[PDB]
Amino acid sequence: GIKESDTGLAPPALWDLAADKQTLQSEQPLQVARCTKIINADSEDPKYIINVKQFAKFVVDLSDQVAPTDIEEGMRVGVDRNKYQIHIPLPPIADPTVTMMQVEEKPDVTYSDVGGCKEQIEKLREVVETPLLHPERFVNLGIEPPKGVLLFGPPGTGKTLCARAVANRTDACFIRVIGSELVQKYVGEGARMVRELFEMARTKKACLIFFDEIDAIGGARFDDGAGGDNEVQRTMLELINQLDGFDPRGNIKVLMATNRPDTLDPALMRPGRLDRKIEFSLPDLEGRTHIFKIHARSMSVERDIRFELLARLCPNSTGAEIRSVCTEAGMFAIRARRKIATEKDFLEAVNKVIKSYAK
Amino acid sequence: AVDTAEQVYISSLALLKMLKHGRAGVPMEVMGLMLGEFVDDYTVRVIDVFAMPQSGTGVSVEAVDPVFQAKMLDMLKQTGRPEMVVGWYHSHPGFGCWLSGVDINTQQSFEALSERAVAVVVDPIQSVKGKVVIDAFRLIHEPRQTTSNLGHLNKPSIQALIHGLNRHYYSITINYRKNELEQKMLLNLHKKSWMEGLTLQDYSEHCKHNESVVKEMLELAKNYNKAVEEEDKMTPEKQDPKRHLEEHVDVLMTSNIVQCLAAMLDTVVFK
Amino acid sequence: ALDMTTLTIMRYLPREVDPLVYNMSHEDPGNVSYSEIGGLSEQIRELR
Amino acid sequence: ENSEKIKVNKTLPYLVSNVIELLDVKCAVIKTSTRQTYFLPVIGLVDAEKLKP
Ligand SMILES: Nc1ncnc2c1ncn2[C@@H]1O[C@H](COP(=O)(O)OP(=O)(O)O)[C@@H](O)[C@H]1O
Ligand SMILES: [Zn+2]
Repeated sequence: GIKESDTGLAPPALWDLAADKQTLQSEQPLQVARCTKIINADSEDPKYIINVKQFAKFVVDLSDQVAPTDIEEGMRVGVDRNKYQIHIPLPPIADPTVTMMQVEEKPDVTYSDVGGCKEQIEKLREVVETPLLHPERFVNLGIEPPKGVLLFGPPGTGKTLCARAVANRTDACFIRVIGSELVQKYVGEGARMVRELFEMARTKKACLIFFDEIDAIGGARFDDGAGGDNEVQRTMLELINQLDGFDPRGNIKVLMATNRPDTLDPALMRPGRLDRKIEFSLPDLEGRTHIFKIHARSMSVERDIRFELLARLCPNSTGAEIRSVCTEAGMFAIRARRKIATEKDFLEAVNKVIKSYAK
Repeated sequence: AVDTAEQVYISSLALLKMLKHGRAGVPMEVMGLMLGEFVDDYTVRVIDVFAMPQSGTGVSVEAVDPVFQAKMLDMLKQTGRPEMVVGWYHSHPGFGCWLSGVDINTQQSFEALSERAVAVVVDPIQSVKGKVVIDAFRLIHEPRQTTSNLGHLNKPSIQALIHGLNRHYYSITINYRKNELEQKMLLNLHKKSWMEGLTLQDYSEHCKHNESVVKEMLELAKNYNKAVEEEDKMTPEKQDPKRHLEEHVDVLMTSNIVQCLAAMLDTVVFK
Repeated sequence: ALDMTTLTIMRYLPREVDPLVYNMSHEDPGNVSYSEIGGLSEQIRELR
Repeated sequence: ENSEKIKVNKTLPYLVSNVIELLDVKCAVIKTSTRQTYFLPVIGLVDAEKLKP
């Protein structure tokens, strides 16, 4: 017999009738082009520019079923085959890479997920959470509510997660960005990506945006490099100088972070960019205890642990390593094939760092 | 009888407006109307054709300006043309005689107009150099055929069959109403005049023409000494010496004899 | 330039194209004169 | 009627193109957005002074 070549098709009871034939013989398919430049001589015979990629660009108009109330610059429009009059504005695209910076909803983080640094996230909330949820004290006492703050602490430890807890309780859409997502082999557009990001966030019903390694982004000009991987110098000020602060900012909340603050541009440091600065350190003894208290939820263990002694067996250390050690006690269970973790697993998992990372 | 393979007659006088209008509107599907008569069920004849100016809608029913045509028919019937409009035509430059989605709807009105109006398609840019591309169509199995007439014609061409009888429309065989009066009148356009036939061309140019072949005959003479030297009875390949000798001989002799004959006749006439 | 229909040569044209070269040939320096030069004498004269 | 023919034969959607220089033997050169090239013996519905090649 003959072999099928991955042709699809549903069974007969699921298609056709006269509906499909009438639809195909009646409705004109629409080609897709980009829009531009509403000619707008007097705003009742506006006309537009369109671009059919690799084919042409045209001056066109609308079919009266649609109105200029729905057409803007670019706007992704769709027209018919022969007279190319605007029939539909097509929905936005997921290409602009904003999607890969999105969290898009209340993060799975709360104000107790922070490992001891609750002091810092609370002083954070005074400048982002308080001046959106508690505006009864800012403008009456004189100044419009602030919206943006920076963080800097231990090596890549917990910093970003604070933003997630805030965006959770703020009930805010969340975006998180790194310098890499403002960079491509194609140049110039890297600056335009921040412009796109702020615009697409303001198309959301107000949004919270966060940046990491802001040292690599908020770092000032380096002229004496004489070239090299120079794209930074083209893009970074379009953050720093097009960024807004407490006063010039629309309905948007912004948060910064980096492990290295000494190199940051004072322009980021000054207002119009930053409304507060916060410092962190290696988790203190209370902090280290509280991190293990948090992670006792993160596994199934013999929950009689002396976390109070585990946090002290850790000398000056981070809290990301605490998560790694908890998963390492998980490793202890796995290598022993044990259905549950135990205090000995926690102890020698701590020593996995404390001894072998510090022997 | 419900109409069959049938036949359509077009006057030569109608035909030339079909092409002149088409070659005028080389960028556009220019259109117009035909006057004629559904003389009988077996055939329809068209006499006289008037094109009509541009409409921004292109080929369509609204391309017909009712004011213009009504007075155009009014002017025509006054000057002796009482025929009704039996069909409409439009140009299709760059593609053959077939009906598009607008055309079928346009024609569908015309059948809805009286009984059996017929469309005509002209492609004036490939209708060139003696080639003509014209056909007639009508919408609705075509009723019972009673003669091999449509069996004689080539079956609907693929470029038209892709939009052919699946759209329940069919061709009607073209034919021409030329008469002995029109035939010799059109022939008289290119019929030679007496001084034209007695022109002696140019003796110096004749030598140029003579050399243009004699030099070639030197090569084919060498090439004739190649065909005769490969007499081993090998596979067929007419080429090189064999044929090209004979056509060049034909033109060369008729050139010299006629030039000398006309000069000889010129020598006798004028003294 | 050729016919759209038959492509037979309708006309010959002045050779070559380009708006950029036009922009390089249609900018005006304004009104200047050799007397309106700061007495570079020799220099100016050499360029003449 | 001249104006109303011209109006009804603007056709509403139309191509875009880049202007190229003019000539007197008044008549201009054009490059399409389809990267085709054409010569207009008559420029059309715009006077010469609207133009920049
Ligand atoms: N004590 C802690 N509590 C919660 N999360 C932590 C802690 N320490 C480290 N992290 C981890 O840090 C990660 C992101 O924060 P971080 O890397 O510090 O941001 P930044 O890149 O700005 O330093 C999260 O995946 C989180 O799991
Ligand atoms: Zn048509």
